Amino acid sequence: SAFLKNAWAKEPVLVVSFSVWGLAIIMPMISPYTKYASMINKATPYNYPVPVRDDGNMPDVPSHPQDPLGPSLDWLKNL
Amino acid sequence: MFFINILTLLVPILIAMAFLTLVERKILGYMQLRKGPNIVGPYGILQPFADAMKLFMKEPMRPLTTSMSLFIIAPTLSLTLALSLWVPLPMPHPLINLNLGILFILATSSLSVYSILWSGWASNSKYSLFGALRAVAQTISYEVTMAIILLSVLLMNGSYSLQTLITTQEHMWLLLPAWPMAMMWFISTLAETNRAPFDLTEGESELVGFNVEYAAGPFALFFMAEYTNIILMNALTTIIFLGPLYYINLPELYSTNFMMEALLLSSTFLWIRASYPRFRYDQLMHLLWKNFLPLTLALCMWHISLPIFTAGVPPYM
Amino acid sequence: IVELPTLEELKVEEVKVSSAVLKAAAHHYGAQCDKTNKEFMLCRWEEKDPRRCLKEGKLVNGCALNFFRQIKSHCAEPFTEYWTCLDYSNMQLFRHCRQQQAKFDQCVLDKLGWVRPDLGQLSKVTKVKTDRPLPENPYHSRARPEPNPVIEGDLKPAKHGTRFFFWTV
Amino acid sequence: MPSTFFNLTMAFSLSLLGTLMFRSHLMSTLLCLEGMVLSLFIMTSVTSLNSNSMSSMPIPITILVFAACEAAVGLALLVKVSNTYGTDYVQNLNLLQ
Amino acid sequence: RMMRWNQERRRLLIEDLEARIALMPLFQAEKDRRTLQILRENLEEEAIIMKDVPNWKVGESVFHTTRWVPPLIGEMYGLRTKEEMSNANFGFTWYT
Amino acid sequence: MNLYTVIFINILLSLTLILVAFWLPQRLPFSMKFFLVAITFLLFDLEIALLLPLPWAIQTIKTSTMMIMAFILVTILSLGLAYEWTQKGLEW
Amino acid sequence: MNNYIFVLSSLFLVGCLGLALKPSPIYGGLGLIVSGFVGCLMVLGFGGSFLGLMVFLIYLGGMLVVFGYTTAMATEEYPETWGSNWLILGFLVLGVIMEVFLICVLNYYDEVINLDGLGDWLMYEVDDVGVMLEGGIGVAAMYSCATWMMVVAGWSLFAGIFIIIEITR
Amino acid sequence: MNPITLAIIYFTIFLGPVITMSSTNLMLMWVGLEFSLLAIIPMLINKKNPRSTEAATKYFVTQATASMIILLAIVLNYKQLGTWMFQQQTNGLILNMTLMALSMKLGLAPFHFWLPEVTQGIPLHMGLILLTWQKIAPLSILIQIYPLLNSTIILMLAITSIFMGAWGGLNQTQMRKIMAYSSIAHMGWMLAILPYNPSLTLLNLMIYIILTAPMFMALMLNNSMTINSISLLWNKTPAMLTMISLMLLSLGGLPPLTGFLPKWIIITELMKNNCLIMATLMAMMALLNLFFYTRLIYSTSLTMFPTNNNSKMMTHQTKTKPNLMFSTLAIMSTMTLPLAPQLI
Amino acid sequence: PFLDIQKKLGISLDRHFMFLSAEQPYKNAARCHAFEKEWIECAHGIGGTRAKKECKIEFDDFEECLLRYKTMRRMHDIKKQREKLMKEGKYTPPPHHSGREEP
Repeated sequence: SAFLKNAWAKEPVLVVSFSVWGLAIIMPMISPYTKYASMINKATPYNYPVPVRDDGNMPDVPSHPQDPLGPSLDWLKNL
Repeated sequence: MFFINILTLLVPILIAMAFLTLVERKILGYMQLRKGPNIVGPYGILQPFADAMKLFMKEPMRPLTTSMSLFIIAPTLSLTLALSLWVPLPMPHPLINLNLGILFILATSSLSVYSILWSGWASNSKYSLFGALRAVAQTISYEVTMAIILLSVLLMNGSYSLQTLITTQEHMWLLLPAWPMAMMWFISTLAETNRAPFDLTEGESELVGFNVEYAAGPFALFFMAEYTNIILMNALTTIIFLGPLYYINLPELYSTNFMMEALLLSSTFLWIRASYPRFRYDQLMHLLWKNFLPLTLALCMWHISLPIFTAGVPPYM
Repeated sequence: IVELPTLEELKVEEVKVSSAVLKAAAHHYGAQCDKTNKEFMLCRWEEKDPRRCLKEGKLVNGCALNFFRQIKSHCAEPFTEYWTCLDYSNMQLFRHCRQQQAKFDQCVLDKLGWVRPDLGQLSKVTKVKTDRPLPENPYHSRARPEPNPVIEGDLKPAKHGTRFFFWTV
Repeated sequence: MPSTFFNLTMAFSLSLLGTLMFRSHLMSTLLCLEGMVLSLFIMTSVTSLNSNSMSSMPIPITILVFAACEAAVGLALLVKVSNTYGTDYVQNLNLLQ
Repeated sequence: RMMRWNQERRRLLIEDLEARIALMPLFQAEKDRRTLQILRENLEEEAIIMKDVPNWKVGESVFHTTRWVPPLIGEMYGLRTKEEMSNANFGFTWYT
Repeated sequence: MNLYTVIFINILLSLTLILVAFWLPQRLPFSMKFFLVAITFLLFDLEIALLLPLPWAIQTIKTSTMMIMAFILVTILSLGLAYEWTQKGLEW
Repeated sequence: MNNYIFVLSSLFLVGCLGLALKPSPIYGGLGLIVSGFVGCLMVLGFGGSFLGLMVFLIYLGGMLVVFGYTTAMATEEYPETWGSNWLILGFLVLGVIMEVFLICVLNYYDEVINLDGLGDWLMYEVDDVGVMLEGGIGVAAMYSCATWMMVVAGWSLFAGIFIIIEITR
Repeated sequence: MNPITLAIIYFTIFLGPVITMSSTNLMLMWVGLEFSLLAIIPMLINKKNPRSTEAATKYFVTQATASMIILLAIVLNYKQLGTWMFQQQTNGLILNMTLMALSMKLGLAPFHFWLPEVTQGIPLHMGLILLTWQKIAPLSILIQIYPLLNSTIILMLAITSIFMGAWGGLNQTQMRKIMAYSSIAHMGWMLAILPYNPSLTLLNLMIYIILTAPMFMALMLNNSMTINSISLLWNKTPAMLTMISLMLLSLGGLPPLTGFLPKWIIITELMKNNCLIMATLMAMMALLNLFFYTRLIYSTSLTMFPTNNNSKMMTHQTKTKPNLMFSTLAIMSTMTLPLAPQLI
Repeated sequence: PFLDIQKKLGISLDRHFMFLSAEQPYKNAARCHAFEKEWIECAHGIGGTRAKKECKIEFDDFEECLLRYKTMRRMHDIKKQREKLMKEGKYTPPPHHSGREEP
């Protein structure tokens, strides 16, 4: 601890340097948003979404984009 | 029309180069209780043109022991790269917008280290070689942190294109965030232009190395190069970290503020020069490898983490 | 030969309007005309051969054309203002123009009733059923060669043992 | 690429002929050695790019990263030699006969 | 502020990618239609020049598969306007 | 092409100057430290490369692996630096 | 223009011819830099920006700067041998011309050169309507999809430091 | 060596061959080869004697150009088949390059000049690694691609190596170089049967490793790089005289000892495949190898060379013992022949 | 390969990206993906010795999607005649070369 103190006052870059190294190694682990990154980027639609044939055996897939079925990004909205 | 634009970017910049020299010789003056050059022309405005003509007229000297190409390639390369790096800069519209723009600026800067290496080998005198070796080292070292500092920026910009930052900085300068790196970009910009606090490349008291055997026209070309760079790097600070206000309806208030911020930060390295003694060769590298590189590498990781857990991953494009 | 379709076979009307115009109305075209669009697309993907799905494609242009004719009939002025402002921008970014966008979008919710699709709800995969038989053997795959036969049975101690030079083993 | 991949390939062979016939300075070999890595890097990048094979772009760079260190080792040997013999000249390297 | 600004930007990134997603089907119908035309048009000229050729069918897939094959940009414009060819090859890189 | 046009004007402007400039007028300095730096420099320069794609990799769906990878790279090189400091290296 | 890539490729070959004739170490270095730029432009011609520009960053200013650096302290002065630099220059020029006719000869053998087919092959296929198909998206698989490619390289650099310091010591 | 560095290097020298063997993507096989090149160079110059720097600078240039040629083969394949790996279709020249290149890293035949010289300037210890844990890597790459390589070239490199190795060895008196030459020879047999029965290459290697590793730890027990030096073995440590005798005759093909099996089954496999031309000439000059092995036998065991009085002093002091590995690898090597059937 | 520590451990650090038909980023399909599949689902269960004769149709095609040399040839051949014919004044590029432009 004592050295820590002097280190804070002598060679006070490394201290800050390491501190950041860690804080970046922690915040991701503990945060209410970390999960969003993999989603927000997942959602971003870059490649055309090819439509599947309607065997008529699928109640999950929305038959029309504006239908009340399917995925939503309201999480992205009001984020 | 494209040429017209080519002319509009190069000619004005070159003229600005010239007057920076004058401005450097008056702002340093008033800081040191002296008027500076005002007698030639009105208020010294004709002063930059005057020595340009004296420099080109004086006999270019080719040392008995000197390569004749690694000697003439070196100033041509220095002016060519520096004026070239103004090609892809957002003001706000770039002349040649390149999707990987910042990598162009980083790569083109890196090539200038050769000119120093080639000129030092070409001179074939001891002062030149010793100066070049230390110089190349300074420049190269200040490239490793220089590059990492940009990579931290990009990751918060989303792309390598300098044009994107005008849209990233529509609400706040990237100084507020990332100020810790601005400082470290500013100091690295001072090293890479071999300006004062870091002018050991060509220390005068130490080795009166880069232009030892360079006089007249060759002296001028690097010379011109350095000063244009002095501006360019300051201008990159004024786009990457200090984002001038952009209004799509009127594009010139972007350039008007770009004008104001670039001049002030260009004024700052002039002010730094007069204010500080020059660092020692090892004291200079001690800073980058010990003081800055650990700060930069760690803050580099913080800039890969800030995006993810703050769900702020920047939009590509 | 190549059985490339003839020109008369592929001469159909198209929108032929500036990219910006399509872009300005894109959000509503993705809305009013995906039933047929998708179909053409589903035809396109499953039957890799475009030549096979050309017809669906003529339907595509057509559906859109009237989409435009209806716009032409109502809220046309709005749309005209929205596209002109959208076109001026170099990347034709949508946010520079929101005041013009609100008018046309509002109007089409008064005159055409059509609705601007909320953030998303266009990216989501769609189900469209098509008569065209799920092309079997797409890729026109040839027959897969037969797998080498399988030695069968259970191991039994080797016969007469390692048969190496003079090793009774 | 049909004939643009023959120039690069012959570049590699011209660089091959170089590394194999030494002359005086060792640096010229090392330097030559690097000429190949550039030719390999260019050819790998070229075909990956016209095969649209993005899954393979990692390689063009892995090639450079390994080649750089490879060269680092090579130069340290070179510095070691002109510390023991005052020159990089290869003739000096004839003690193991 | 950076967190909020990029989140706004990301939503915008989604709003316009989907805009093309909607516009793509039309482009696909257009591209193919035009692509075939280029192939066919080249067929006309092909026949015109390959007729005299001794026992050389006008056109034949170097590949025996009957699957539909996209033509190389080189095939589409090689015998077309050289300028057209150039535009396709290095046009985007030089942009505009 | 547009770039080619600009660049050749750029070389022309410089060659013009030097030409007028020459026409109008009418042995063993070695320190391993220096070599060592150059080396370190590339080891760092290569790393810069493995770190450059990070802007595109941010948008990668994984994210967790991205950061896990990137953090490992930065940490292992920094340790390289650490040992450079610990050893006489970086002490000129 | 259609030969833009052939030419660049040609100059590259010459550049390498230079390195091969082994001119003075530092001039040879200049040669590798010239070839380097030519090469970068080649990769930047087939559509790859990241791969190319990286060549510049890591290899043009990054790696050879070192070469020139070390070729500054340890490769002596190439003294008393400089004269050949002129002879080498000549053979280079002569060789270049030789090749000039040489490829003309190879062109004769139609049985590749596609003299007429020049500019028809620099690129072969493109996702005309694609968005995320830029060289680099791939280079990033190194962090996620392919990480082995990174864990191996990373080890190299790490071990590299320990190795170089040990050799240098 | 800061023990940390020792670990990093040794790990690399060991991760180097292991990545090569485990991976299938040739690229990853190339970097495995690259890591071995980088890791070995530091150890080679540990004494940092003037001879050493020469050794490493040769080893490195020979290794580096070969590494670049192997990469070119992978780069070319990538354009003749999108795959990153050799296939039935591979152009013949593509494979031949890989043979030459890999035969340079392994140092076979007309590329056998670097090995004897690097084996001469490196310590006895690093000599072993340079001879046996650095041959595993390239051979793995060849053994994997055996179905595709040329029977003609391999045979020529095989026969050449046998001859060069034998002839070279006859004149040499430095032990390090006698071993370097033997390795060239044995390496030759190994590459002879690769096209026909790779599984035997892996036997003719292990046996070579189980023979050479004891032989070198013997040379260094007394750290004798001269035959004259090994000849005074009788005074320095008498017991190893018996096994040094059998291991060296085992390295050559004499029938009661384990060393016959590799030559015997390689000859049986080549005759099964009809090379009764090639196999015969190889076996014959193989007999030349035993002549120089027995000449050493003479000096070290069958005849007692005169020693120095100062040797009595070294006897007094307790002799640091030879590791256990010597024994377990001396016996398993000198006499396992009665158990050949299960080995093959 | 020589030591399959990968299959055993179940890890796939080196196999996912060996062919052009492997998963490309953002599912941007490679070129010749129409064939390599057809040429490796064919040679699966059939060893090489017999992936080299009977599965020759799929490689002869995949050797042409990628190299795309027969095309180059045919095309080059076409041009030559066009050159000679153009010499006699026989061939006159149609304005189709410069016609309207389809959207």
